[PDB]
Amino acid sequence: ELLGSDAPLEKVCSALLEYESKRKSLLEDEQDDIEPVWLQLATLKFIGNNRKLIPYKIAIKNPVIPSSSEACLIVKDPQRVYKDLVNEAGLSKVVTRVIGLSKLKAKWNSYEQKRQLRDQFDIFLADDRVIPMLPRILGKTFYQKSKVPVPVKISKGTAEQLKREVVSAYGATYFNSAPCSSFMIKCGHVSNTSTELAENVESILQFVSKHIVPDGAKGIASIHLKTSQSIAIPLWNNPNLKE
Amino acid sequence: LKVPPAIAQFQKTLDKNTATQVFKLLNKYRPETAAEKKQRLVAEAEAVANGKVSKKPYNVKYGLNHVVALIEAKKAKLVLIASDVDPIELVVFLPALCKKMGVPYAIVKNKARLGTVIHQKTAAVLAVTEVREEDKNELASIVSAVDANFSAKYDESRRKWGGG
Amino acid sequence: KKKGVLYVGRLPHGFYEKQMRMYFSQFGPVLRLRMSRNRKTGSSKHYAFIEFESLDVANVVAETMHNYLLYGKLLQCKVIPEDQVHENMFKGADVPFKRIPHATIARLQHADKLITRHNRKLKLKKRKL
Amino acid sequence: ENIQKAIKEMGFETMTEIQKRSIPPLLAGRDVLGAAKTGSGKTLAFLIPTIEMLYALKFKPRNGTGVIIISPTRELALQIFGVAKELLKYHHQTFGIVIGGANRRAEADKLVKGVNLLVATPGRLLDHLQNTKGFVFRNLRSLVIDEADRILEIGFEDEMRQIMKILPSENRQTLLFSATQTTKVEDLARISEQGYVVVDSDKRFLLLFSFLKRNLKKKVIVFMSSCASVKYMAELLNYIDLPVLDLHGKQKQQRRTNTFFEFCNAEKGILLCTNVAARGLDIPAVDWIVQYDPPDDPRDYIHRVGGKSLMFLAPSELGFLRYLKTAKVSLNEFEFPANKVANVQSQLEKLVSKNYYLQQSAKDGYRSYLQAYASYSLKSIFDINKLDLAKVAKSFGFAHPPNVNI
Amino acid sequence: TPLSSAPEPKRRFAPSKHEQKRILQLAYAIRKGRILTSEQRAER
Amino acid sequence: FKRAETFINNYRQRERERIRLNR
RNA sequence: ACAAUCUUCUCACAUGUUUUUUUUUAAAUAUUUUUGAGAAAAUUUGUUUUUUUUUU
Repeated sequence: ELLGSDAPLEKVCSALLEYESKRKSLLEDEQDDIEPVWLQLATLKFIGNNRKLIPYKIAIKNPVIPSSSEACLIVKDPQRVYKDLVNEAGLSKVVTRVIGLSKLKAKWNSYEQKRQLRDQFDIFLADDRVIPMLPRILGKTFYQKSKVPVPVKISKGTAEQLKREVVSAYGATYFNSAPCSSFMIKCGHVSNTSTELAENVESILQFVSKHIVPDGAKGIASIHLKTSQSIAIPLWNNPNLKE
Repeated sequence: LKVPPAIAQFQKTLDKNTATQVFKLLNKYRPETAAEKKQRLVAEAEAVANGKVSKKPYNVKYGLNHVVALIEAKKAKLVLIASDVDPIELVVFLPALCKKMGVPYAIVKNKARLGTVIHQKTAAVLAVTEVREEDKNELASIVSAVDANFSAKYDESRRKWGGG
Repeated sequence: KKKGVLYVGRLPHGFYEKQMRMYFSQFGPVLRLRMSRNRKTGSSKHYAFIEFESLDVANVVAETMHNYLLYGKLLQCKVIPEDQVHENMFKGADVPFKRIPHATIARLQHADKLITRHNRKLKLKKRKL
Repeated sequence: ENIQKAIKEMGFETMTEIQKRSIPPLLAGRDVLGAAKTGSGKTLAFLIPTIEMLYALKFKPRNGTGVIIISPTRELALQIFGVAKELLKYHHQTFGIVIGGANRRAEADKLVKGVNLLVATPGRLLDHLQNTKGFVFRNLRSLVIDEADRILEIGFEDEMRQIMKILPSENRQTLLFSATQTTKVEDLARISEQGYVVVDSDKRFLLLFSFLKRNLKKKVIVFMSSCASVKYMAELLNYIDLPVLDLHGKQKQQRRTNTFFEFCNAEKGILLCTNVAARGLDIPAVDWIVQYDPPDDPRDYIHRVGGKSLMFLAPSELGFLRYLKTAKVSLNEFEFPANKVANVQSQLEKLVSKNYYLQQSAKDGYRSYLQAYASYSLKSIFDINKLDLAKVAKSFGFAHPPNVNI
Repeated sequence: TPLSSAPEPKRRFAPSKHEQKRILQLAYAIRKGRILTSEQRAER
Repeated sequence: FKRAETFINNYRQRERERIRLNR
């Protein structure tokens, strides 16, 4: 109702889920990975002037990143204090390793070493204080190969604050802002329920029209949802796009 | 006379560029001076006297018996041999022992530079066994350069009778 | 006489056309140098091709700059076979580099025919559906 | 009685059927030819009667060796030595073990000191009884042979008759245990569903570590050829935040039984144990059984196996697949991608090198694994020469293979 | 493989002992007023 | 004659100065 | 001079909130969708800071 005075959700999400399930067609390694739901939004104008190396945290009722995924936290020096805080807060099961900014820049400088570090963790969380420096010392090995640090806020230095920031980061999706009139975001997975996927899509659309799209719903031209290889049915189209 | 291949190999030394890079890494791992060691020890003594956990030191390895021992134990990553040891028999076996153990090695020019690194007047041989995690790439690059400029180069004159 | 094409490999970041030409001219005149660069972005493909005035000088630079440890990279200097030397070997060589600001060009670029195309695309989408 | 207290300390109150029909006759100095299955409780059957014998005669180190026990393989001998330590915890009679592949120069000094209860193997025992000067054995009054059918299966034909010609026969009590009665056993007595993974050697531990991480929420048991390998593997895994129980314990039988009982009661968890230790124990309903190392006795292994079974096989040991075809056993091949395999080899090597006890355990486990590998019955299938020692040390956390005397 | 099969001593995994002997000797001299402390040297 | 190390160091310095000026 | 300046941000606003942190080898090599309309969101994949005709 916010985009074009209509809410063509739920039914579109249910139809897409049914189509994905219908289109289904020894090994020793197995994982709970599922095909994500890709929501692509089209604007009539360039949303981004230039590429931004800072992920945008879009809150979603249904978490996208699994809570069992390994997370690596980058904190300001010294790293002993942050590591002790994580151990005290009980987040060691999620934040497997804490690496300082100086240690990350020095101890891992080779491209092969940077690639090995990136492939050893499923989620990379960076403190907001050292987020700008993460653009360097990481390079195209991480910031282009599906590893954009999440700007966690742990500047307070409290165990409860760190746990809250970790919970918020794990329970929210990350969207990269880049120069284009088009964006694509991860709204959910195949295992996610139709109602949960619709709620996540609505939250993503509301966030896009609020803090992403300068013109809000007026600047949004078309919105569609699809899978990794499935087609995108028209979820919402602007009735006054010509005007 | 005709120089045997074991002695003739000491006439071909590491070139200017690679030797310069070698001593640049080495100078980051110089042993603690007698003065610096004394200050660190009295600092711990004052802590002990008033009221009272460290890390393993990192430095270059020197001494002929020590370095030959490290090579035999395969603990050495790079062995640099002085090219002008006055009785040459002290190091004439070193390139072959470094070949048997598969230790990267080079013959650097003169022993005064090697001794200066270790705060002595003279060092016949230096060895690098451990580096900090930030110097792993620098040591690996030098090992490749030493191989390409000293081992990949030559390797045919060191089997030939030089001199004459 | 024979115009020796000495290639340089494992070029450290920064050892670009100006720096190479200046350094390699010291050994011998560098007629033409075209450091390889990406078509889109012009990022140095990290290898270049120096056409030394004489094959002798190119050979001399080969032996003195091969396996050369420059900033952690063993410069691979091998004189490019003059028989393998091509004509597009130095096409557009030594040019001030022109990676168009495509990102801005497409961005500044941003009617009825477009609306008709959108309607046709919508009809095609409906046909696909 | 000190023997009774040690038995209580070991954690044993009731006796087995083999012990019931052998302990009484043994206490009367009667030679017995026994036929008991593997893991039937024989360990207390032949050890405690000769310990009482040693106490009764008041043997001293100066008298030399009075009891000799012959074991087929090193791992079985080491377990028997471990049991004898538990039984002799309150006695002043010396004991020791000599085995092939061990420090012979050290064992000669041990034998000269005077070891009463000796646990050995035919190969090493014959060597020491011939060439070791100062080894006193003229007072031998009890000889025991275990797994005679297995012993003759190893290839100790020419040694068993050779060793008996040296050892004294008069007044000596004799014991012979053999599960299967072939024609050779009486000849010596008269004179006296599968799953396999083709994994490279250097990637063996990394695949196991990745697999155990994937199956953390299940019940997994792993069989490994040596107890020293078990101790190092458990200690290493506990050091990388992977809590895994082990049946090695502190070589205390009570702790091993307690650990096994806790593992069976627990719905989830991973336990490491050897094939020999697991031999004779009721395997619970475990989701995964893993054969990290090739079994010492494939004939026993195929009968023992008959939720999911996995076997780590090196590419050079693919001939064992042909053996499984000749045994008429169904099997399947499991494939793994190198991208899911954890690349913590560099971290593993750093951790081992930094810590003393971790490095000491790794060297012992590497040495024991190689010695167990070199003594396998299937020489054509598991050839130590075909094995690459550089890769084996890589799986143990070494940059270079440690120097072990084969 | 390494040439020597000798076991690794514990001295290579622990803080140096002869340095500790010197530290205790230096601490004794400070207690006995034989060696001027770093603060005393700095203030003088 | 001067070594190629000075050439690359000068370029990186110029790029470093260009970057700071853009700051 | 083989060293030089790639960000251990913030910004306001009212602790919250908000606004920021231009920065990312070389290639090879990838997603069907959005769409963007080469360009553009865009799985990406592998990978020596690797690297020879092929200048952006």
